[PDB]
Amino acid sequence: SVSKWSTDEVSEFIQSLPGCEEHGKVFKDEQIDGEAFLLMTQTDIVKIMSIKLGPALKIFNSILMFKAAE
Repeated sequence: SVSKWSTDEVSEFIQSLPGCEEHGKVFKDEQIDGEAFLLMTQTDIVKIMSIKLGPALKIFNSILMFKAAE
């Protein structure tokens, strides 16, 4: 599941979200593997990763759904 995703697997997933293709690199650069991905907050995405609210909302909502699947 998401918790075992590699750093490449998270970056690929983020690029698969609509309007989020540009953000694969920053996630890979910050070494966001699946375990770290599920710990992220919205503020982490918006402020620390410098991602706009639109794509941040799609990313964060995905985190929330994947955590809810555990």
